[PDB]
Amino acid sequence: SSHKTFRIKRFLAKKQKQNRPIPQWIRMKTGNKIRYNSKRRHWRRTKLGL
Amino acid sequence: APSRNGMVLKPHFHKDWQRRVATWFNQPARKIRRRKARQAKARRIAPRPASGPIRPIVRCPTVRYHTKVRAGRGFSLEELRVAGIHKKVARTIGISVDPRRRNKS
Amino acid sequence: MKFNPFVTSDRSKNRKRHFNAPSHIRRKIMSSPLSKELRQKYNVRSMPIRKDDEVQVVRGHYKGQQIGKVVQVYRKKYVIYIERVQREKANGTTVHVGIHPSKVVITRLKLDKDRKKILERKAKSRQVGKEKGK
Amino acid sequence: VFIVDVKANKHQIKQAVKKLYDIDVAKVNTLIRPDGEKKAYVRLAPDYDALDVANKIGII
Amino acid sequence: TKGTSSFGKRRNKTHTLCRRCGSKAYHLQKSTCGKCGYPAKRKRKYNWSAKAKRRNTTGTGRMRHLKIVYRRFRHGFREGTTPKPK
Amino acid sequence: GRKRPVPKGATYGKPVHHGVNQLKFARSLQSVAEERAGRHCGALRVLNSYWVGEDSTYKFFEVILIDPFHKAIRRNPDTQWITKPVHKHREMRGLTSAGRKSRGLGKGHKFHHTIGGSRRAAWRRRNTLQLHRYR
Amino acid sequence: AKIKARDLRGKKKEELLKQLDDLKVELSQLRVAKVTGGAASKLSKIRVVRKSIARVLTVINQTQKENLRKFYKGKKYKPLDLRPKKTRAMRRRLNKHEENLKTKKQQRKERLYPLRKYAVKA
Amino acid sequence: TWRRWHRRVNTTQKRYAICSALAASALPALVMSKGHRIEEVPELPLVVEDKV
RNA sequence: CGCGACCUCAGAUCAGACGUGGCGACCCGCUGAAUUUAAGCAUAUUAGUCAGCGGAGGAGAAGAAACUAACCAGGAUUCCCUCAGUAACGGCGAGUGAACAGGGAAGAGCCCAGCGCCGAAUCCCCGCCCCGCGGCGGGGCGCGGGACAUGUGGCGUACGG
RNA sequence: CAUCUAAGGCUAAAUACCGGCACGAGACCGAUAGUCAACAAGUACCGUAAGGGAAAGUUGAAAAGAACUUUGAAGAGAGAG
RNA sequence: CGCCGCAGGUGCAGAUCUUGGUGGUAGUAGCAAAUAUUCAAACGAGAACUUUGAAGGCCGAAGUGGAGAAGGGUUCCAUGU
RNA sequence: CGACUCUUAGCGGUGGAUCACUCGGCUCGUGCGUCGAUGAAGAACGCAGCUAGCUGCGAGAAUUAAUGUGAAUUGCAGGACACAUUGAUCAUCGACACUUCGAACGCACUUGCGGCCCCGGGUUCCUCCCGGGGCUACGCCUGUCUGAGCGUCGCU
Ligand SMILES: [Mg+2]
Ligand SMILES: [Mg+2]
Ligand SMILES: [Mg+2]
Ligand SMILES: [Mg+2]
Ligand SMILES: [Mg+2]
Ligand SMILES: [Mg+2]
Ligand SMILES: [Mg+2]
Ligand SMILES: [Mg+2]
Ligand SMILES: [Mg+2]
Ligand SMILES: [Mg+2]
Ligand SMILES: [Mg+2]
Ligand SMILES: [Mg+2]
Ligand SMILES: [Mg+2]
Ligand SMILES: [Mg+2]
Ligand SMILES: [Mg+2]
Ligand SMILES: [Mg+2]
Ligand SMILES: [Mg+2]
Ligand SMILES: [Mg+2]
Ligand SMILES: [Mg+2]
Ligand SMILES: [Mg+2]
Ligand SMILES: [Mg+2]
Ligand SMILES: [Mg+2]
Ligand SMILES: [Mg+2]
Ligand SMILES: [Mg+2]
Ligand SMILES: [Mg+2]
Ligand SMILES: [Mg+2]
Ligand SMILES: [Mg+2]
Ligand SMILES: [Mg+2]
Ligand SMILES: [Mg+2]
Ligand SMILES: [Mg+2]
Ligand SMILES: [Mg+2]
Ligand SMILES: [Mg+2]
Ligand SMILES: [Mg+2]
Ligand SMILES: [Mg+2]
Ligand SMILES: [Zn+2]
Repeated sequence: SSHKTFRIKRFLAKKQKQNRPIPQWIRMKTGNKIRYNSKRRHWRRTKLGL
Repeated sequence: APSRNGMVLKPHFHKDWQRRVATWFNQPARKIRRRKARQAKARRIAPRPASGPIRPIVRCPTVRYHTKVRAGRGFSLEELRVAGIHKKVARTIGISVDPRRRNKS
Repeated sequence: MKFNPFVTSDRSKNRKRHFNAPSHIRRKIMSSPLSKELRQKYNVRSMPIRKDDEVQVVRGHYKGQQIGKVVQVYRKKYVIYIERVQREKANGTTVHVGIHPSKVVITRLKLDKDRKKILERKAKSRQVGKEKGK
Repeated sequence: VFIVDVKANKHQIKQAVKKLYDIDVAKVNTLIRPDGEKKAYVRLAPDYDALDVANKIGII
Repeated sequence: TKGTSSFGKRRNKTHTLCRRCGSKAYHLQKSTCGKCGYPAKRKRKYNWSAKAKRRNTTGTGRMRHLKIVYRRFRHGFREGTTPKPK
Repeated sequence: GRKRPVPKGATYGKPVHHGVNQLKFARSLQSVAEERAGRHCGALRVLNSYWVGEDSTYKFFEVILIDPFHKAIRRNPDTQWITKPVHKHREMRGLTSAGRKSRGLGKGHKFHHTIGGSRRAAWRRRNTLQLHRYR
Repeated sequence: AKIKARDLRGKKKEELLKQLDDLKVELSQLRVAKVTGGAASKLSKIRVVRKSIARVLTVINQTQKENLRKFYKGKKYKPLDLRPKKTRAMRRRLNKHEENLKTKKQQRKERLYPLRKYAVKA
Repeated sequence: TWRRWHRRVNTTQKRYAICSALAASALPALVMSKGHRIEEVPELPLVVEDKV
């Protein structure tokens, strides 16, 4: 909703920042073992906890 | 169901004994710890006897064992009195004292 | 064999410690034997590797008496890079070949304040050991 | 336009801007961006000039 | 209708985020967390749920103070002293 | 006595456990009073208590409490033991004179339930199957 | 070019604070450079300036704390943060004096009947 | 874990086994059967002085 | 009909401390089932067990006899072997079920109240000065306050004093 | 006749330990096994919630990870290395 | 790995068995609720579905219009693939 | 003649069994056996030049200091660093510091609102505003001060 609390907004801010792809140069690190971002969240696919 | 001859047995395993089972795998480690503590205490008290204070000569109580003699808890107050030892000095010089034992013979 | 009850011989534990070793002991792990002349000049046998000392590779594809100066001690990969021990890649340019320091012998030591002190301690300990043995 | 700390109110923003850049400000409007940072728009005094103040700051 | 049609009415959150324990179990209408029981002083904890006990036991988080206490135990909780200066 | 707290007096089970009234709490009222005094004044240590009066519905006990952190207690031996950490909230664990009576602790043929320290200690020791290494 | 806590300690609080303020100004301009494109050198100097600020602050705080400890040396009451922080359980213990002192009856017992060192002939 | 890993053997049987093993080591057929390369050993119950 | 003493109470963001909550494998105090077995089932059994609550420590509890015995007597507690699947309990059915003595591990004993005697000898706190800081200690001084004769400390506890 | 002296209190050692810290070992298991978890696992995800809860190891000694030419818009090929 | 002994979580076609993979069915069912599209052009490698314009139609103000609450949480807006 | 189908082989796909490997477990044993109002466990939010997770850390924020070691870290950049007019890195960690909830502590929170006492600025010290700092929870002990009682008295 438009009417939201400061704590709810802070939580959504963290989620928005957390939902982004991995940096390109990470793959070049020694012993990376990480393919892509497994924790990617789509708003219409998976609904948030709150 | 019983089958042919055999003892009528009453196993006491109706009471979830699996949660309380004492395994003795630490028995040799316990023996070594006891031995090490023994050696450490004996080392600590260098000239004194390692085993402990002298215990009295005591006859066994019941009719099954009264022919036999073992060691008692400590020397009686009367024994100390007639031996000429103060009851507060006997323990320091290394004599076990059993105040609650009275002599009958 | 080994008698210390506090020192493990487990293969898995040893491999875990080796691959998770901190850098300051990765340096000790990445130690190389000295040349015969250095092992005679100083009464020490091996020496941990350094940025600017000159070695020669004794095993693998790049054996030879050529004296090459180290240019990189890549401790995370447990390798070092040597001047002319290199290999040309497809696009035209060239890179260095990772070489475990145990596969080289140090021929000249990058001396400074610290290396001489380390040599002194090692030689003193060796003298102490041999004089106890005699 | 500045990105200020999320806990600083408008009075603190006005004082901090005035002392940091030795300028005079008219008012401060404050909004928290969706990503969480607080963004403050600071109107300068008419006798002052945002363009050359931004020049001397180095954001131009 | 008990099926899909009734599912269109659910738009009022019953539970919400609890300030303690960070779980979406704080019953709004009852003012009590369903996981920790927040207004109550003691943590809501039960022996019939060992999995849930281990989900939040000590060490499942950060242990910011305990991981320094453990380190200090090996040297005996020394204070007011410093290593010998060079 | 202690009436069993069940709604409408229903204990769903075998008729042996159908009792609601005529049930007796296993700890005496004196130990209950000591427990309540200690629980309220948790900063203090319960020492003992004594009966002072009773009517049909109430019983009155006066309870002795010790401040473990007063200097008159800490600097005086023969009372330094009550200040040890293991001696806190003793009444909740039944270490007082009143709380000890309900445990059945003592010497004699009458006290074969508490050999080992407590009823649960004896029960554990008796019901644990000692599986040696060599059988 | 760097700043070292080793030689930062001989200074007075006033020039220490001035140095900290200069470092803060440098850091703020570095942040401006970061958000306005800047360059790699200016980007990398941010970490160095931040550690410099941390070193100056650490020296300031340590100097103040040891001065406060000196002031409260010998006083009966000290601030809690100046009191030892051993462990809550360990701070409630009885000190050495009151764990060592004994009753007059105990002292008389030990004076009269000490533990003798003895041995037994074979 | 309560599987009775340990077995107790009669002391007389244990000493019997020790006696049998000691006797068996004194037969060149048996020791060579173990493959112990006793070909130029001067005497099978090999005894040396205490200097060793 | 005001002023004092005592008693019993109240307040204080008073001076200085203490408790709370966590872990909970082990331990202590409670509360406490049913599934199950009895070829059904209600006593019984599962079981003083699971679940529930409270309180600790590196161990906890116990512990120096209102004991065991009946002997030519033993002698705090706790733990191991054995007694012993026994004595006993039990729709005397299913099932349940210890203790003493013996051998070991370890071994350590004690303190108050009271009865009395000693000019309250007793204790806390606050100041000043000195020696120490390391878990705040000591020494000295205070016609400094307070606790306390509704009883502090010393001797002294069933082993007599 | 024997035995002890209740209704007050303290006390180490032998004893326990599936939680914690740090270690050693194994006739155990070898990635559908062994802890649910060898891996960004109490993770992803599911339920309003109490709670439920996965799958998922291996290039090569070295990236030396395919330069360059060539068709297609690219995927993707064909040479070459 | 053979031989002598030792110890097993030791032998699979079934368990509407568990986990994983794969077939026939099968290029099959089906992509049929609420009237409807057409012409030219632009970009583009590629146009029945994009965009522009010209037509023809629908919602017909209790709308297929304009705004909000709750809920969603960046879906908003540019640019590129 | 072929198409289709069946069987067998060669090869190529799909699939990830088997075999080998193992910074993982499980079991046993040992030594310690340590949380918290001086603010714990837990949570939330943040901190990297380029960093989303895992890890680390708390506005001094992938860490400060100190001590040991002694030339790196590394995916790229950048940049110190005579390594003795003192030092990269890592480790140890005793000094310093440690945001917001949380027993959680001014009141209350799916919001927010106060009170007292100092300091600084507009004021030009007086009391309004802004900023900073310190207090403001409950129970309980000992003492202190202020007290209440046609409670028991004494003098008047
Ligand atoms: Mg998107
Ligand atoms: Mg038979
Ligand atoms: Mg002995
Ligand atoms: Mg606004
Ligand atoms: Mg006395
Ligand atoms: Mg106060
Ligand atoms: Mg039945
Ligand atoms: Mg049946
Ligand atoms: Mg039935
Ligand atoms: Mg029944
Ligand atoms: Mg339970
Ligand atoms: Mg508690
Ligand atoms: Mg105890
Ligand atoms: Mg006791
Ligand atoms: Mg029973
Ligand atoms: Mg007296
Ligand atoms: Mg007695
Ligand atoms: Mg496999
Ligand atoms: Mg698995
Ligand atoms: Mg395509
Ligand atoms: Mg099988
Ligand atoms: Mg099969
Ligand atoms: Mg099979
Ligand atoms: Mg079959
Ligand atoms: Mg069809
Ligand atoms: Mg169709
Ligand atoms: Mg029309
Ligand atoms: Mg129409
Ligand atoms: Mg609309
Ligand atoms: Mg859009
Ligand atoms: Mg194939
Ligand atoms: Mg440093
Ligand atoms: Mg509101
Ligand atoms: Mg009156
Ligand atoms: Zn909660």
